[PDB]
Amino acid sequence: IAWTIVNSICNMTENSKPRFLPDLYDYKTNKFIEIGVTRRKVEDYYYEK
Amino acid sequence: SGMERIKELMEMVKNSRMREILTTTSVDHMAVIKKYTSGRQEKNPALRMKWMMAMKYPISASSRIREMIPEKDEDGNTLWTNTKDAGSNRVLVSPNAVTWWNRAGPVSDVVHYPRVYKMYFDRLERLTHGTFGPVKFYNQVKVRKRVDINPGHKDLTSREAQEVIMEVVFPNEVGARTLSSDAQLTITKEKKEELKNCKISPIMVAYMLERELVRRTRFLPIAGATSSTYVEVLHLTQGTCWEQQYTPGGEAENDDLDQTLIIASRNIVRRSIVAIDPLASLLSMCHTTSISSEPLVEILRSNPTDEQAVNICKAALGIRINNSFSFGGYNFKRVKGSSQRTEKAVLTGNLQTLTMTIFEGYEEFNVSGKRASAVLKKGAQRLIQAIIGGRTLEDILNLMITLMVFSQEEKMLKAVRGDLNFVNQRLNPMYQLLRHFQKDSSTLLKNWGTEEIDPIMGIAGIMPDGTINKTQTLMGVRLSQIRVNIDKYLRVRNEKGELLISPEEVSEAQGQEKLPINYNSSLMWEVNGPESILTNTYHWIIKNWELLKTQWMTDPTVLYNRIEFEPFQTLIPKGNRAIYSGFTRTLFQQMRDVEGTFDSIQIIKLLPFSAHPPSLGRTQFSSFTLNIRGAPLRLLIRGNSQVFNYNQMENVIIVLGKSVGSPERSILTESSSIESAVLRGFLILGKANSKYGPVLTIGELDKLGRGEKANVLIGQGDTVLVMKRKRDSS
Amino acid sequence: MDVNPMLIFLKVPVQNAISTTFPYTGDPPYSHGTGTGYTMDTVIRTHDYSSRGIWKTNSETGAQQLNPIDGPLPEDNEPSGYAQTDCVLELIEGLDRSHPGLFETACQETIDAIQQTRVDKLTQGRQTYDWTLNRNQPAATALANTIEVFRKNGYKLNESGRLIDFLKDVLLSFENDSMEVTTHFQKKKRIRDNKKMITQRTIGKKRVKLTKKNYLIRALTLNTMTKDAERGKLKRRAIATPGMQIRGFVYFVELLARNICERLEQSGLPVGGNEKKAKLANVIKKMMAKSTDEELSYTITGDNTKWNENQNPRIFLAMVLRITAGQPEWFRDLLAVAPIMFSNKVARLGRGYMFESKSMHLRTQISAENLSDINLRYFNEDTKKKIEKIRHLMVEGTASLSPGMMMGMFNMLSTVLGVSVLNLGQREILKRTYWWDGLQSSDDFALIINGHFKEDIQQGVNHFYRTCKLVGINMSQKKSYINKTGTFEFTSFFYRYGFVANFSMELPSFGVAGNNESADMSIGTTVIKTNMINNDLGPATAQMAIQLFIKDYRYTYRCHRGDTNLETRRTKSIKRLWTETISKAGLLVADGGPNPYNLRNLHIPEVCLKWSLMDPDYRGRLCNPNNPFVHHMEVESTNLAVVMPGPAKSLEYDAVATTHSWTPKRNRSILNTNQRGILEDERIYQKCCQVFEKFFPSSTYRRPIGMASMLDAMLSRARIDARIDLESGRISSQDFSEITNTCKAIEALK
RNA sequence: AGUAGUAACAAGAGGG
RNA sequence: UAUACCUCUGCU
Ligand SMILES: [Zn+2]
Repeated sequence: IAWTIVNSICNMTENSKPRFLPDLYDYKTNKFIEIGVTRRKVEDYYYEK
Repeated sequence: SGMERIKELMEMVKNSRMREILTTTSVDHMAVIKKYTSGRQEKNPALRMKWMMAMKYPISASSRIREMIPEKDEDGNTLWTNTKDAGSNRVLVSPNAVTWWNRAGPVSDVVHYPRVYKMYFDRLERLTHGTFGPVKFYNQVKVRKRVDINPGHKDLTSREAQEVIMEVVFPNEVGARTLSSDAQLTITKEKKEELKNCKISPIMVAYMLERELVRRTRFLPIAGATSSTYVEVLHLTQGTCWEQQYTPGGEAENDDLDQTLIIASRNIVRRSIVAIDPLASLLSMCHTTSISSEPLVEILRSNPTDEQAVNICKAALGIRINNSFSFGGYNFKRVKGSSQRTEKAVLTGNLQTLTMTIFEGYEEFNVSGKRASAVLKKGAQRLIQAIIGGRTLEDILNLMITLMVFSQEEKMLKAVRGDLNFVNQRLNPMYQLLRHFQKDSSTLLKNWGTEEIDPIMGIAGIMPDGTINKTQTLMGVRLSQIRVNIDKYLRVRNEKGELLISPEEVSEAQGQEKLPINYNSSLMWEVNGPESILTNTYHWIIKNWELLKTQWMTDPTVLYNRIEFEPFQTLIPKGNRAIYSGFTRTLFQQMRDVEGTFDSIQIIKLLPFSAHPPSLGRTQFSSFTLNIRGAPLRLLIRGNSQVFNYNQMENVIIVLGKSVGSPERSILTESSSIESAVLRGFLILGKANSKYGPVLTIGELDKLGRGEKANVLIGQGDTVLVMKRKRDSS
Repeated sequence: MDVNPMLIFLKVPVQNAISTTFPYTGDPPYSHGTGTGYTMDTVIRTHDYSSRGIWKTNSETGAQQLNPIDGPLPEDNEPSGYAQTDCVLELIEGLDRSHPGLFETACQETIDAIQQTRVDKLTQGRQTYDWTLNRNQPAATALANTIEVFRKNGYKLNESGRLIDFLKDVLLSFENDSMEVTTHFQKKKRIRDNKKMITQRTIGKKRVKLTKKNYLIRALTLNTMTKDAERGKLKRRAIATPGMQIRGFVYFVELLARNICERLEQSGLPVGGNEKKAKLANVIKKMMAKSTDEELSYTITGDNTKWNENQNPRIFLAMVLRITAGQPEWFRDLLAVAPIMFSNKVARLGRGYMFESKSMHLRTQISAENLSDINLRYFNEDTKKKIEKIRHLMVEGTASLSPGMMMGMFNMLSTVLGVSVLNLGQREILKRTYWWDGLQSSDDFALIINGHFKEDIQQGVNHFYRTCKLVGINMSQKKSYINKTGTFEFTSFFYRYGFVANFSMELPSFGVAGNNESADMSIGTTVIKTNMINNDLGPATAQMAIQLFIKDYRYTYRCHRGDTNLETRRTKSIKRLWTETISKAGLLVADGGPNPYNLRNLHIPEVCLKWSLMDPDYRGRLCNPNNPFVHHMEVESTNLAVVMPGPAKSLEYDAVATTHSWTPKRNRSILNTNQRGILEDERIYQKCCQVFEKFFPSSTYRRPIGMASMLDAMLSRARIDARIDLESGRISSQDFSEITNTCKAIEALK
């Protein structure tokens, strides 16, 4: 069901499809979001993903 | 809109039964409850249909049939009833309802259905545009082989084809995976465009694509052409005793045409060698032969296949041999040897398995490119020697790197570090290793290895670092600053007079043709292949037996040298032909000299082996070997075998399972205890009598003196008494 | 002159006129009544072949289980099942030596299957014994019933969807000592009608708990019945049907044995007819090439007598464990389940018997369960004696059957035992004057023995024969025979220096298949086509087979040509179609059109063949996608029929979906029985699946995967599709609110 | 009676 | 008990 929600968006608005599962998607900017918050500060998990 | 679907779901959820099933049963569990049924699979559908077609209302149909067609037609036939079909909301219906629909029902647009059912309509397109030749009658030998049954398949895996189908008909419900290959993307664009705005069940479109795209095979008995479009029409083109010549519509693929051209040329060269004037015979066959109805000579003028037999045919007609190619921007030109192909997977230094079309055998190239040239000597995964020269050291070294990769050594494969990925047209795997080593070759040269050489004036070595050394060099590398002619016996040579191509060194691997070959030649038999040669040759001897038997008695040297035995000789090993002829002729003259002993079957059996200049050797033979479709078969000298079987019950000689004709009924009542024409300089007398000593093998027969009798293991578990005759035969 | 057809054999060889010995144009034998007489025979015969073995009462079932293996070595040629564990393992090891990495790969391929295989896979299959109802039901129905009763009790690991979890639930369900089941029963109510009160039969359901034995017996029970329509045999025999518990374990064990047999040249299974013949041709080629000119060659045309009755479940446990050596213990113990259940299997004894009183003129039915508590004055002498022997094995209405097997239980692993005996005959193992090779599929085998002299063959036969006896395989001395290599027989293929045709084998397939008008036309023409290719059906006879098929098809479906003077229910409506149609040649045969088929046509479907010649309106009606006659099934079951030759494989056919692709009416006898309610369950299940497909079109092609609800999935799709329809497409703002309020309303009703 | 052939059919179940 | 009817089923 998660990928059906992703693909339904990309069909009408001709955009890229990600490899792994996103968590959110903004309809104004047309950008996917991938959450990954943790006990580390910022740079150790930002540049890894 | 999607308004009525959610409205009905609300109406279903209002029902307390349906809301329970919809909530309790999961998506994975829905596949089980979908197939939940009282209905058995019918054991005897043929009986039930005959039972049910006598009934008024045997067909079940959707309840909405009551709103579409009338209850009664113009002749008062009841078309539908209100009786629900056991276990559904469908209603029981007359066959007259189906007829009423087909004559007076709602019309719909179905003009693009031939694109949905393309696999089916392609069969009619090939048949409609097909061309029939004549029907020849003969014993059709059929090899049981795995072959394609789905012509025009765009070759993908089941999972790859599943992704393509999903993209075309269910675009919104494609999973995590995406279209990987450029084949998958281009097929999807074509399918999306062809099938757009076509009112038909998506279930049926998914089904027809699954059948069309994916390759399917079956074990079938095939005579002749094995390619998909000929396999499609086996029922039409072959029977037990006939071949209906037929070319399907559309053009043959180059793969099938190159494979069958090689087989045609090989068969033409193998035939010509054993004739008196090979080049005239080869030329005679080349102008008469056709492949897929296209003449062989215009194929040889346009087709660039590089193969020893094809090149002998090209050389005999004065056509340029495709002697050259390019790789890394250098023109390779073969001056000696030959290329033999073998696709295999090998591990690199990064443990990456990759399928390489590796070349084998000893070859020699004169290589030349931009500002540098070389003389390469190569073997199977071996750089034997490379003498390189050029305007600059970099130009020499750049050519050197190209040759080292072109050699396909295990040195250079193991010296690769990392994964190989280049481009969005992706190149073949030879260029993946080249472009890797063109960028960085630090490990290549370290792992290649050095060798010591003698200081020759003009030659110098190239070290791993890049220095020029005089007495040291990389393994094989040295640095230093085409018409053809073909003789009567098909030997291809150069201006200097050195051997380029030999008929003896043509590959003996037959293989079954992909497209039909017709040699319209008196030098060849009616049907292609080696089983045909056996059957037609033995059929011919029986048919003309009365003429050839008296010709056997009076003047045997003209019988032995008959041109009809020449095809048979291709099946005998080259080396064996002479000694086999020596053995056969000695055995035949024994039958003439030892009066009384005459066996018509034994003459007929061995007669084709005579057709060669005989050797003076004294070896014994319990069988003659015959090469039939790769495997060796052994025709036994005494009695029946797979290759030759005289059946007394039928009064028929069976050659490889097929009756070859009845010999005269005289030969049933034709025998004598003494059997000549089995062992050279000996005579089989009768049963094994133990008075004359213990059993000797056929190799041990040299011990026995002149006129001495002994027991021998002759063949097929029989032990037999044999005497050495005193005076030997001509 | 007295005519005698068999005198043709004086001139024509037997193999060349073998069709004259196949009487396959007549109706084959059928059993009338029950197969209780045969099931008892099989059970009694099976135990007699193992009689010198060891009896032990089972801890769990209390059933009397005969163990013949590692027992006294046989002292006669009678059928024996005294297999020796050590001798079986030597042969299976000998197979491992000869094919290094075969057992490794076969196991690894089976492990990959076990991880990926869903519970769905058990819906695909023939009739299965339902322990829930003590009767046979379709595979999917028996699965759903077994899952439902499992879910009502404490067993929901299969919730995940993977099959191995369902298999755990089956092993965990033996621990329950109060397994609840809902049996159905009839009640006689009365209701008023305007002004007389009429009796009303209704069906209620009663919850019954089972004993720990009761459930255990039922899970190990395999149903029995007589095999009908079987050729070449005077007497009927019993066939068996596995239960839902053992089924899933059997799937994976046969899947291993399949992967083993797939890479064994000596196995006839699982390949088709032509490939079977190619395999026999290869071994003859291989035996002649390896031999010398001094040597002999004989071929046994081979039948194994009492094949299933003498193959033992304990021996299959030895094979499965040896084949899986060095693999993870979870995988070894999973595949070991099916042999264990087969070793502790019990057999249902069928319907029972019917009695008859001539003077009183009455008949009556006693159940097979009554065979314990019943007087023997009723039965005849042979039947009595069998009941007396069966009582010693009887356990809760079902006879125990530890040793042996029965037809329909188990498939390919038995061939691997036979193949290991064939593999023993390599020259490098035997190292003596004789040696052998061959092919085998089940009881049928073709053994080729080479040696230096005729007595070497006799020693080789005896060595093969006795080695087969050491693993409970009994070669028939009466049905098998031997001759010099050149002719033989194998599964009714006849070799005479090459395979000859056996057309008469295929005569039952020439006729109207009885699926529907569309499918049968495609099936009929393809049968003619394939027989021209595979069984030497000549061109003139093939033309006549088209001519006779059209006749049979025209009469069966009452769809004679539109210009005929016949009178049926269909002639008038077809006549109206005939007259209005401009291009008559375009009409299908089912619509009173002409036969387009000759030899060259047979591979082209009829609609496809007539397309260009059709009237546009007729073509538009014929292939109308919104027509009420077609049942829009899944892609996996599109253009499939069922056919018997083996067990019963599916037949795929090439056909364009039209109004002629209809389905005949269902059987309605369930309406009178206590299982009447199953029809409404089915009606409700289909309506739920029909609505799901409107939200998930893909479900008809590829089966969907999720542990979430059907409703919650449909709800999720209703919101997101309506989002995209408004955010970029053709839908109003008021419609988006109307859909999302309905989704809120549906969520409010749980 | 007749079908049939190792056991059945020669209607079964219900309106009780 | 009988004789008329009526309903369901024809692979379940
Ligand atoms: Zn007719």
